[PDB]
Amino acid sequence: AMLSFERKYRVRGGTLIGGDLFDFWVGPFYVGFFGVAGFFFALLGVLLIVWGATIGPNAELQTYNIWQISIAPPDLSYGLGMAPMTEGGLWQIITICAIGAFVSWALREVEICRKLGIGFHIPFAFAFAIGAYLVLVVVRPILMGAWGHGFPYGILSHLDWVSNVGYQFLHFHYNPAHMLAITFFFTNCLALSMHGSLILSVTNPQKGEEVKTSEHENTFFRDIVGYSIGALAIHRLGLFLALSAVFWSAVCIVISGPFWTRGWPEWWNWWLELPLW
Amino acid sequence: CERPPPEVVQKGYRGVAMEQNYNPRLLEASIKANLPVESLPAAAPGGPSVSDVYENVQVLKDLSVAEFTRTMVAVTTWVAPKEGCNYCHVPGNWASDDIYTKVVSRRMFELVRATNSNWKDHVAETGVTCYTCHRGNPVPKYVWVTDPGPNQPSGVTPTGQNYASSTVAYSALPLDPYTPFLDQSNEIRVIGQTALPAGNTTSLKQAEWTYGLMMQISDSLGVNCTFCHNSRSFYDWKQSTPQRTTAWYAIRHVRDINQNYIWPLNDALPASRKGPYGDPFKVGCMTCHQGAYKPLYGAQMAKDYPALYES
Amino acid sequence: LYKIWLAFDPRMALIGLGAFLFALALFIHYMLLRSPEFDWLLGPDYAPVTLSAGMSALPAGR
Amino acid sequence: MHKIWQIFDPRRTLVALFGFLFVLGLLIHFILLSSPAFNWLSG
Amino acid sequence: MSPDLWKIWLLVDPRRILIAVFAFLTVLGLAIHMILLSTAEFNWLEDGVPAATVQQVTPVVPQR
Amino acid sequence: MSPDLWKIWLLVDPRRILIAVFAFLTVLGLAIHMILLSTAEFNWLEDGVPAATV
Amino acid sequence: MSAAITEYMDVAQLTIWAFWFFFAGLIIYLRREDKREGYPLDSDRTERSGGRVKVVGFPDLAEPKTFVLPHNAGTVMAPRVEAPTSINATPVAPFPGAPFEPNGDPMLSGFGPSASPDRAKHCDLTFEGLPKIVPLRVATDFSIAERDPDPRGMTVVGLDGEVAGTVSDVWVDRSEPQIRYLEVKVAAGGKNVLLPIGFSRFDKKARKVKVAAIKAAHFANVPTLAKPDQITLYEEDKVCAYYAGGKLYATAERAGPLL
Amino acid sequence: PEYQNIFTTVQVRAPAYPGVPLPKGSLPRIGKPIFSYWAGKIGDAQIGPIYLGFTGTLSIIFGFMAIFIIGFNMLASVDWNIIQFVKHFFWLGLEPPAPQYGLTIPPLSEGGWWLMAGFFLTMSILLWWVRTYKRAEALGMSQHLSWAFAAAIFFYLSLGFIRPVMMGSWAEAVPFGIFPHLDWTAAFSIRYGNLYYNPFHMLSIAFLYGSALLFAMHGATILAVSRFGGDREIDQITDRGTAAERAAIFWRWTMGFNASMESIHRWAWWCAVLTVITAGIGILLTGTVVENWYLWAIKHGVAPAYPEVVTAVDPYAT
Ligand code: BCL
Ligand code: BCL
Ligand code: BCL
Ligand SMILES: CC[C@H]1c2cc3[nH]c4c(c3C)C(=O)[C@H](C(=O)OC)c4c3nc(cc4[nH]c(cc(n2)[C@@H]1C)c(C(C)=O)c4C)[C@@H](C)[C@@H]3CCC(=O)OC/C=C(\C)CCC[C@H](C)CCC[C@H](C)CCCC(C)C
Ligand SMILES: CC[C@H]1c2cc3[nH]c4c(c3C)C(=O)[C@H](C(=O)OC)c4c3nc(cc4[nH]c(cc(n2)[C@@H]1C)c(C(C)=O)c4C)[C@@H](C)[C@@H]3CCC(=O)OC/C=C(\C)CCC[C@H](C)CCC[C@H](C)CCCC(C)C
Ligand SMILES: CC(C)=CCC/C(C)=C\CC/C(C)=C/CC/C(C)=C/CC/C(C)=C/CC/C(C)=C\CC/C(C)=C/CC/C(C)=C/CC1=C(C)C(=O)c2ccccc2C1=O
Ligand SMILES: COC(C)(C)C/C=C/C(C)=C/C=C/C(C)=C/C=C/C(C)=C/C=C\C=C(C)\C=C\C=C(C)\C=C\C=C(C)\C=C\CC(C)(C)OC
Ligand code: HEM
Ligand SMILES: CCCCCCCCCCCC[N+](C)(C)[O-]
Ligand SMILES: [Ca+2]
Ligand SMILES: [Ca+2]
Ligand SMILES: [Ca+2]
Ligand SMILES: [Fe+3]
Ligand SMILES: [Mg+2]
Repeated sequence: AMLSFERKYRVRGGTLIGGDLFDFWVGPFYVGFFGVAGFFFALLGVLLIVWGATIGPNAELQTYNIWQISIAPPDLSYGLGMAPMTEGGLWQIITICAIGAFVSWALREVEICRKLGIGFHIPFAFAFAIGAYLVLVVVRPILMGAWGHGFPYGILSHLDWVSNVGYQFLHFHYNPAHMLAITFFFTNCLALSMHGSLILSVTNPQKGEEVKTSEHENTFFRDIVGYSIGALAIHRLGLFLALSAVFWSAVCIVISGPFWTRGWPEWWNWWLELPLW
Repeated sequence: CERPPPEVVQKGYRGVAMEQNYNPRLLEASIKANLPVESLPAAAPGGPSVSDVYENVQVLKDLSVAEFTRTMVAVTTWVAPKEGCNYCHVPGNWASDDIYTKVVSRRMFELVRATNSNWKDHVAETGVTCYTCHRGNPVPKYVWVTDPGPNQPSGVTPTGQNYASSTVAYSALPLDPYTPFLDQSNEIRVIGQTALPAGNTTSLKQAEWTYGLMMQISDSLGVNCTFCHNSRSFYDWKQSTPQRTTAWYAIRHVRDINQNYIWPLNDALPASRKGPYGDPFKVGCMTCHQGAYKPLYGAQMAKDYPALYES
Repeated sequence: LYKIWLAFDPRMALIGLGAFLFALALFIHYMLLRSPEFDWLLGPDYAPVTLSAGMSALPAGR
Repeated sequence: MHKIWQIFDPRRTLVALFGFLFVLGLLIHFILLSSPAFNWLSG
Repeated sequence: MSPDLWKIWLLVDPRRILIAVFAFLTVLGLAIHMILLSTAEFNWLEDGVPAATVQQVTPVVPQR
Repeated sequence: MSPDLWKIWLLVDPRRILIAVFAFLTVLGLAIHMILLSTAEFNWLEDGVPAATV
Repeated sequence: MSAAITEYMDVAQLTIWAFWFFFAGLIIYLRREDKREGYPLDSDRTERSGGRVKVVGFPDLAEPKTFVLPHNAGTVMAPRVEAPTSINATPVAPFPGAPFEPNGDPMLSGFGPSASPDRAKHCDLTFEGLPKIVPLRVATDFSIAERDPDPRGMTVVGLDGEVAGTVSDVWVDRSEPQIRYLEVKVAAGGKNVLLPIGFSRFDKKARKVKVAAIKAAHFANVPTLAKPDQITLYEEDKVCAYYAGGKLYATAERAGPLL
Repeated sequence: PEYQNIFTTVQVRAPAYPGVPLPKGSLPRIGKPIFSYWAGKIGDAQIGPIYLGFTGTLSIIFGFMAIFIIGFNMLASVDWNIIQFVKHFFWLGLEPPAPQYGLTIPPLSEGGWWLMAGFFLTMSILLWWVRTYKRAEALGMSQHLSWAFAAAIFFYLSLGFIRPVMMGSWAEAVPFGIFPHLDWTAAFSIRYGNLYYNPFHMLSIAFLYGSALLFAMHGATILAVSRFGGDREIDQITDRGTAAERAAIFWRWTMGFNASMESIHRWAWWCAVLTVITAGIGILLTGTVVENWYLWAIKHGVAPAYPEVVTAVDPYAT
């Protein structure tokens, strides 16, 4: 179906590729050329994940427990070449399908943006999430010299990867880009709660009260912290905090291993060894 | 900042990320600083025995004079090459023990001989040599004493932590893990081995002490935590590496060295060999490994000197 | 072939081409630094360290 | 004196003064409790 | 080598160039001094010569 | 030594220069004292000289 | 009290399951709040049954909530019911999910990117009751910041670089002091039309406002306001939507595809 | 290219807004507002005025005492050397009491100062919470911010007060320091068997990730429709315009479902709040009802099993 105000917006055109061939809707979704490509990229990737679960690490360890399902990358001994399907090659195909699905999803958003005549901030913001994924499975493995540095595709097994990569630097909290990325993540969560609270508290005021104005919003945080960023700028700030967190997270993992091999606390020895002290 | 790619050694299962990363140029520099000494030519078999020629040989009495002379030449290179043969001897009287270096070095021979014969769970036929620690220096470069930590006001009890220290690889972890673990035998394990609480009262602060020790262990061997652990379960031996078993014996081996060999020599050593708390310079993991997963990157020097093995 | 400059902005074409060539040059130089055979920053008289008496640069792995 | 209240708001000053005194009172009791010689809640 | 090099000040602001030059030279001067102090060879304060007359009369902590 | 050097003050704000110069010289003065205090040879407070009271 | 509830169940397992029940209830609540706009859905399922089947999915709609607007501007119910509206377009193909081709001139069709709802025909009011979006000629105490170029007198150019007019005045938000619209005097008939700041690319060096949305000739058909010194919420949407249609309708190449 | 609405090209100056009038008997707002040009390029130019009532004043006094105690103990830990204070500042911290003291009050340098700093900081945070409650109440607004702040306070209390009391030891609490509290975070996970396997740690991350996801989605969405006045969210909520319709329609065409201009802020509010609610619960479960999270995951079939390519002989099993 479509929203009660949606029909006047369902217009032909705005496609990047395909023209009128794929320009249609399936239920609520707009498909387009990249919806078709993205769906079958996703379909093949999901089916190979299920097949990877079906064969498992081996026959005895095979499991359909969704927590324990894991499709692992190749051994580092394979370098940047292709691996046999049951020795990490399935991970390589799924990664390619994932990249195809994510880029198609981003490009489908571009076509939707063109149909609606709105800005391209949303596909641009999603590209940062894709870029972070690309750093994890493409850029860092290539810089490290092996596809085996990618994280395994498993709900809990990719947490074991994060844990062990973190302890490859003995104390990952001292990663300066990690500290900056966490600061943006925590600040974003704080800024999101503040923004959600302010909008809700103004449009849903006290019992027997009218909806507040923009003056109330500015006055409220000026009364608390002495500064109000503004109704428009809080969305810039929220976008900046969220994208900066992902950018610095991509930096933090790409410098871990490729551009730094010692323990992360040792990186701060440049500060400790300044001749000032 | 370093430049990629590092030399990576995979230890665990693929995707588990149990790997060792080595900067090839940093590794090259480390190896050049940890080169072994070429073994002396083999002594001539036969000849006079030490027992019926020398007067005050109490440890190496099972050798022949040819091998004994070769041993003294080697330990001179290993310990006191600049100071020469007179560093450990009274000039003109070889049998004299009236010099502290002679008394210490005799106990050092027992240390090496006990290590090469009774601690193969750790040194595994590679063995140790006087050069493994001393590296041509009378005082080994990497030794430790009980660290008081940074200076504190007279009425402030030291915490022993929250202070940037190279002993814990520049973290704020408790900066003196040597004393409770490598000299005393404090429990290193802190993690409970049941899903639900079952009486493990170990404090979170005690985990920071184990973490500090593990930072020093990993820095001493130039490895990361995954060299011996699967970080998803640090307690679990089934998911660990064989190097964790070796490191377990090394901890007991170092305690044996410090308690039974270094500590009884404290009275003989001068004041310059002691820390602020009066304890002598002691042996840590860094003393032999000196930043490498094996001392001298696995160079085999002890096997060429039969004087370094117990009879 | 002036037709190229009829359809492509000379300012944008040169900015793109200059950035591309500079990026390509940086990439190729790094590709040579990756290989120790062509790593000229090791010095003209570079000699790899000699491993003797059972030394191994790297710990055993998989 | 007395004119000090012509430059200091009595409303803001009393709250700041009483808050400081309460914090000071809490601080001193905490210090005495920390001191084994003056902790009055022991045997 | 350029007889009419003085025309550069018709394009780049003299005050901003002077501010940037003075700021950049100061940072460069600090950086070079810090770099030299970081090295053992060129640290003129800890190199020994002129035969430092300060004695470290205290039990040392060799690990730190 | 350029004789016509006073014209610099027609370009840079004299007040902003004085504030920056005083701020920099104070930071530079603090930095150099700190550098000396961090060395063993030039720490005039911990060098023992003269005598040894404590 | 112990950590173990049965041989297999423990407190941590019960707590996580307790969260899932709450989280499931929370999602139902949030989805119910989501469906206060644009519901019941418009579908061929409803059209073919003659309105007998309402498409709302799950969860169904919530009870109406009231927003009491300030300055007694009325009370608006969020899950309201709107009158049926006819689009100014025809389907390209008859199969469900097919798009529509706008009728007549696409810029003036009011369809697609140029489509817009009929908002309330009253100005947005400040906290004191004054109109919020007003030109600088009546917001006298408002002024351009000293370090920023004054938009008045700048030249407005269209997508193709052709001059469309000059900025006669600047419209600002009184509640939050920011520029909202540029009042452009069209140099074709001398009629002042509003240009939203979101469709304006300032060129400070040349004092030029670049409008990539529409051509210079399209400024003559920008929707106009009844009162020259205030704009209603209804007219704000009409002005912004007209420029938005240009992003897809101004040029033939903008409909795509690239290849 | 097209104006991306990231920076304000042309700023307009108006006389500084004093604020919505507060009810009778409220203190006047302090500070003469100023206008920062650079703050106006990204956001609103006006800085100030601020309301500093009785509760805010008390929070300030309690808060400064906590910060002063922390800083003094940091300076004491480097034996008053202010130069060494700056060098080690990130590594410096105020340690909680040693484990042998339990919940008793230890001497000053053995955790006594930590308890005072912990108490004074807690009081200032609670007083600041009352301040946020009263500012919303004084303006006739609802208490959503206070609820969200209370959720964050709940997690803060779980870290330093509730869990240490449950464990019967102040040594379980968080040190006051930059790197020391990171060491605590790492040691906490290590001590209790890989906090990755705490399901409420997993949920907390999902919501922390979701918060960045939602704000990126919502922030980009509002900037995308800001050309239709989408930033004026109150007007869009009360009188739905084309900005709110296009925003909702974009997400319906993208992922098959959408929120409203109002309910997206309910998704935003709950995602951020659940981050610290689940964080607090997961902390309270750790050490109290679960000793080892990895072994708990093994018990409940959550931890994956890997082929045994590497193993160690247990030296205790002899
Ligand atoms: C050695 C430790 C001794 C001890 C030795 C002392 C000494 C010495 C003193 C106290 C003082 C106090 N002790 Mg004692 N005290 C001990 C143990 C306790 C215990 C306990 C559970 O163990 C408690 C709850 C207290 C509580 C108190 C408070 C009643 C008082 C601090 C008030 C204050 O800070 O006002 C500051 C906070 C404010 C908000 C000030 C404003 C006051 C009100 C709001 C305004 C009233 C105006 C009015 C006209 C002025 C008179 C007020 C009078 C308090 C009646 N003590 C132990 C046994 N205690 C102090 C005292 O007597 O002060 C009166 C004091 O000098
Ligand atoms: C022992 C482990 C170490 C540690 C080791 C690591 C390692 C290793 C990593 C991090 C990374 C991160 N760490 Mg850390 N980290 C530690 C402790 C912490 C603590 C803490 C409280 O202690 C915090 C808050 C963090 C926080 C962070 C973030 C900065 C970052 C993760 C976010 C991210 O990368 O976004 C990026 C977001 C993505 C990659 C998501 C991609 C989305 C894609 C494009 C879309 C997928 C669509 C999907 C399939 C749809 C499904 C369909 C459904 C139906 C919906 N770490 C400890 C000390 N940390 C990671 C990082 O920085 O990566 C860049 C990383 O690799
Ligand atoms: C080796 C270590 C020596 C030492 C060797 C030196 C050397 C060498 C120098 C100093 C200098 C200084 N030392 Mg010392 N100093 C030592 C120990 C100390 C100790 C201490 C607690 O131990 C302190 C507090 C000081 C402090 C000082 C300051 C008085 C002075 C730094 C000036 C500055 O920062 O410029 C900040 C100033 C400004 C930003 C404004 C200055 C310009 C003003 C407006 C003009 C003033 C003109 C003139 C000075 C006034 C006099 C008028 C006359 C008639 C000309 N020293 C030890 C014993 N010290 C420096 C100095 O003498 O500077 C003057 C200097 O060159
Ligand atoms: C960059 C800032 C933050 C951000 C932004 C962001 N994300 C976005 C967007 C934006 C702006 C979208 O517009 C887009 C969207 O549609 O949102 C609803 C999206 C999106 N972000 C999503 C998830 C997501 N974002 C994350 C993070 C972030 N997204 C950042 C924190 C994470 C994290 C941290 O884990 C996740 C899981 C989706 C809901 C959606 C993109 C949907 C998509 O790409 O669909 C195509 C793919 C499928 C339909 C199925 C997957 C097909 C694959 C072949 C399967 C294999 C995947 C993987 C390789 C293995 C499994 C993973 C294991 C780790 C378990
Ligand atoms: C939804 C969960 C997220 C969240 C939410 C959240 N946080 C919040 C709120 C909310 C909803 C608030 O309303 C509240 C706030 O005010 O926000 C602006 C707050 C807040 N969250 C803050 C921080 C914060 N939030 C964090 C995290 C999070 N907050 C979560 C991610 C973190 C992290 C990740 O670590 C931090 C550090 C504060 C900015 C603020 C609460 C401030 C507070 O309680 O302050 C108390 C008072 C003091 C400490 C004053 C000390 C400083 C003074 C300058 C001292 C000197 C004064 C004077 C000069 C003394 C004079 C001498 C004396 C002797 C008198
Ligand atoms: C059971 C079964 C059939 C199994 C088979 C599975 C198989 C084989 C294949 C399936 C896999 C395949 C092929 C998938 C193909 C692609 C498909 C169908 C994708 C589905 C879409 C999808 C990924 C949905 C996920 C959405 C999720 C989980 C999270 C999104 C983030 C989130 C929490 C959003 C909720 C909040 C909302 C609605 C935000 C949007 C939103 C924002 C951000 C505003 O700012 C705004 C402003 C003003 C008005 C409205 C809005 C608004 O709606
Ligand atoms: C201007 O400032 C000056 C210069 C004067 C002083 C400067 C000081 C400085 C530089 C301070 C710097 C401080 C820093 C860097 C602090 C960092 C702090 C961090 C990172 C803290 C992080 C976490 C801490 C937590 C979570 C602590 C939680 C503690 C709690 C909740 C404690 C509660 C304790 C209570 C309620 C105590 C009860 C005591 C009982 C026994 C009742 O008391 C008797
Ligand atoms: C047989 C070979 C060895 C000989 C001959 C030898 C000799 C000596 C001598 C003479 C001293 C005293 C030096 C001095 O105080 O100036 C000494 C001290 C010491 N040796 Fe050895 N040693 C040997 C092997 C080892 C080994 C294998 C280790 C490491 C485990 C070791 C560690 C130490 C330490 C820690 C000290 C104390 C520091 C010091 O006093 O200088 N030695 N050794
Ligand atoms: C919010 C805290 C709820 C109460 C938690 C109390 C746990 C502390 C231990 C109480 C019992 C102590 N002991 C030794 C008698 O068992
Ligand atoms: Ca090292
Ligand atoms: Ca010198
Ligand atoms: Ca002196
Ligand atoms: Fe919003
Ligand atoms: Mg600590």
